[PDB]
Amino acid sequence: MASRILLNNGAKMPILGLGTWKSPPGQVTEAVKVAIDVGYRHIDCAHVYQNENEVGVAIQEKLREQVVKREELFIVSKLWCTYHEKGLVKGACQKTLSDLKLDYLDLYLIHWPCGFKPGKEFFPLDESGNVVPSDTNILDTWAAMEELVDEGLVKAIGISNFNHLQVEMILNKPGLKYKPAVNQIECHPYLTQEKLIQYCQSKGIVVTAYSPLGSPDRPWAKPEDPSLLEDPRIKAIAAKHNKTTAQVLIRFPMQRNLVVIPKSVTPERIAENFKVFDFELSSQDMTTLLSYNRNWRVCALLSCTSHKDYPFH
Ligand SMILES: NC(=O)c1ccc[n+]([C@@H]2O[C@H](COP(=O)([O-])OP(=O)(O)OC[C@H]3O[C@@H](n4cnc5c(N)ncnc54)[C@H](OP(=O)(O)O)[C@@H]3O)[C@@H](O)[C@H]2O)c1
Ligand SMILES: O=C(O)COc1cc(Cl)ccc1C(=O)NCc1ccc(Br)cc1F
Ligand SMILES: [Br-]
Repeated sequence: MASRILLNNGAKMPILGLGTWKSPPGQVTEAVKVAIDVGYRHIDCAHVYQNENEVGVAIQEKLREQVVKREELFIVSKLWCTYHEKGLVKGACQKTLSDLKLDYLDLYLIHWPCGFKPGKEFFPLDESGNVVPSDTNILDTWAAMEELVDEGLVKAIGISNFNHLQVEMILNKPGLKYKPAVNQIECHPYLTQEKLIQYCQSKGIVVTAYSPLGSPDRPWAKPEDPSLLEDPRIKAIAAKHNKTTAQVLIRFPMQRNLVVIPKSVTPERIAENFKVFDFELSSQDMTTLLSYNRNWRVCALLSCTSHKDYPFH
C-alpha cells in the first residue's frame, strides 16, 4: 500500500508513525532523531505524556539540520481531558505547539471523549477515587476544535477513544463544520475492532491503531495478561515471512487501511519497526490474525468508568 493515506481534509497522513507514551524524557529526543533519520515522518504525541518538550527538541533539530522539511512531517497531538472547556482549548493547543516547537499541528485529537474538572491534576479525583467530571459535552468540545482549524493552529482535527455512538454524535452534530479526520483507537489481534473500524471507514474517517504491540510497558500490566509479542501463533506467521513478530503486528493494521503508531525508545527497534513496506501478509494470514480477537483492552481505567461519556463497557 502507499505510504500515506488521504484524509477528509485533503491532506495525506503517513500510515506509520512513532508513538511516544512512556518514552522517558531522557531518551525520547534521541528516539525521535533516530526515527526521522531512518524514515519516520509521523510522530504521535500528547500533552498528558509529559514529554512534548523533549519530542520537540528532536523535531526542531532535524528541521534545523534540513534532514526533513516541515511540510514532510506529520505531527499529531491531543487535547487532554482537563481542557474540555471553551476557554481552555486554544491555550492547551498553544502549549503543545510551544513545547513541540511548531507553528501548527498536522492533526489535533480529542484524547478521550470525557471532560474532567480543570486544574493542575490530570486525573482530579473525589475523596472516593472517582474522576471529577466537567459538565462540558463532546459537541461543544468539537466546536472548540473546529475553531483551531479556523485560526490556523491545526490542519486537521479528530477524535480518540470515541465509541460508535460517540462518533455518530459528532457526525450528527447540528451545524457540524468539519468532520473528524481520524479516530485513534486501540487495535491489535486481541482487540480487532471490526465493528468500529467498518463504521468509521464507511464515513470516511481514517482509523489509527494504538498499542499495536499490546503495550507491554503499560504501567498496569499484570504478569498473567496475554502477550502478543510472545504468542506462538503470531511468531509462526512472522517466521514464515522471515520477519519479527513486531513487524507482523505493525503490517497487520496497515493492510486493514489503518494508520499504526508503535512506540519504542530502542534505536534498533525503531529501525526494525519501519521495515514493514517490503512484505505482504496473505488474506489467510489476515483472517488468522483477526481470529485471535478476545476483546482484551490495554487502555481502560476504573477511576473513569462512571463518567457519563466513558466509552467502554
Ligand atoms: N489515544 C490514546 O488514548 C492512546 C493510548 C495508548 C497509546 N497511544 C499511542 O500509541 C502509541 C503506541 O502504543 P503503546 O505505547 O501503548 O504500546 P506499543 O506500541 O503497543 O508497545 C510499546 C512497547 O513495545 C516495545 N517494543 C517496540 N518495538 C518492539 C519490537 N520491535 N520488539 C519488541 N518490543 C518492542 C517497546 O519497548 P522499548 O520502547 O523499550 O523499545 C514498548 O515497551 C503510544 O506510545 C501513544 O503514542 C494512544
Ligand atoms: O491515554 C493514553 O494515551 C494512554 O494512557 C494513559 C497515559 C497517561 Cl500519560 C496517563 C494515563 C493514561 C491512562 O490511564 N489512559 C486510560 C484512560 C484515560 C482516560 C479515560 Br476517560 C479512560 C481511560 F481508559
Ligand atoms: Br474517557
